[PDB]
Amino acid sequence: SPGIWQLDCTHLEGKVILVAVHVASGYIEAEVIPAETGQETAYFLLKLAGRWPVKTVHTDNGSNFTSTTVKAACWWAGIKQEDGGVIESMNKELKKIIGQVRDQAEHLKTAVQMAVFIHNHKRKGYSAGERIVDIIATDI
Amino acid sequence: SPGIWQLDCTHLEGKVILVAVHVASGYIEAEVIPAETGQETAYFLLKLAGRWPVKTVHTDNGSNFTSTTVKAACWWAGIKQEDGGVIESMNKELKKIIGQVRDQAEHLKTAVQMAVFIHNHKRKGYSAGERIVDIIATDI
Ligand SMILES: Cc1cccc(Cl)c1CN1CCc2cc(-c3cnc(C)c([C@H](OC(C)(C)C)C(=O)O)c3N3CCC(C)(C)CC3)ccc2C1
Ligand SMILES: Cc1cccc(Cl)c1CN1CCc2cc(-c3cnc(C)c([C@H](OC(C)(C)C)C(=O)O)c3N3CCC(C)(C)CC3)ccc2C1
Repeated sequence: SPGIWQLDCTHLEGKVILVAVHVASGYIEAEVIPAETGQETAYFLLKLAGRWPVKTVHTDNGSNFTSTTVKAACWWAGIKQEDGGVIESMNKELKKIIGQVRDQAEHLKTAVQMAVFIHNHKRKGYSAGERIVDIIATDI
Repeated sequence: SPGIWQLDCTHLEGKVILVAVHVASGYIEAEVIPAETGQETAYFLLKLAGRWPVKTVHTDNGSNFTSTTVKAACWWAGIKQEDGGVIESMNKELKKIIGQVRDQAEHLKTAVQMAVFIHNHKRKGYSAGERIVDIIATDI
């Protein structure tokens, strides 16, 4: 459980928001990209795996599953690539927060990182950031 | 100790590598940018604070300390901004790893994220990624 992540892709303002969700905690990382490609997904995953112990990634669709560039990044980073309700509720919630901060941010990416911050800090009493750290520390 | 980070800036291939070091563990996050500006530093810090519990940032120079954009990001993210050997050895080590992977990466940013990964996973027996998680979990 501690090493399992789910990728998730959603659209906003003509751009794409790529999200990784740590399944057991609900903790997220996200980035704005112009469109989802294999190279963007591969790079996102390389970043994620250098920061957290990513063992398994449930890819968000069959194109990223099939992408040899994504496969190369999973190979490089030691990630097991696998296939994929709660995430749909996650996308609506992320878009909700983005709308609440949109007035504070000129750039979409700034608003998206504000929403990542608010999501990971929200208490509902532990936060997702506390849960992911607690879950991984007990694995150690 | 668990919430203290040090910013660090170094040059390579005509670009800038901006590094945040979790002081107590040696864990790092890094990004390639064209040049260090207040807006790039502010954005980097917003990202960092949504992912880890950043309480205090020792800024890397007086321009980022003074930057009202950096101050605004620290205010937004609840970071105490403060002022600033080991980091110089960190920069040399990061450049060392980047050179070892440079042949595997077309883009500098890819090589930089490979070096972030290798740095955080290296055992020297715990890794920096294990230490930062252990340090923060005990604070909880
Ligand atoms: C709030 C504060 C605290 C302490 C001192 C001072 Cl004196 C201030 C007032 N500041 C004085 C500079 C300043 C710059 C900004 C600012 C300017 N341009 C842009 C592009 C952004 C931002 O993109 C970035 C993230 C910089 C790429 C965006 O996408 O909107 C900015 N940030 C808004 C979001 C933020 C995370 C809060 C950081 C600041 C906003 C507000 C303020 C107001
Ligand atoms: C290694 C492997 C495992 C499983 C299946 C397959 Cl069949 C393969 C072979 N792959 C078959 C596709 C492919 C694409 C690449 C690839 C292509 N273009 C670029 C720009 C990059 C990379 O930028 C990115 C990170 C994609 C923006 C860069 O900066 O160099 C690439 N990555 C090199 C680094 C990586 C983290 C390893 C991920 C792949 C490299 C190697 C391979 C070799």
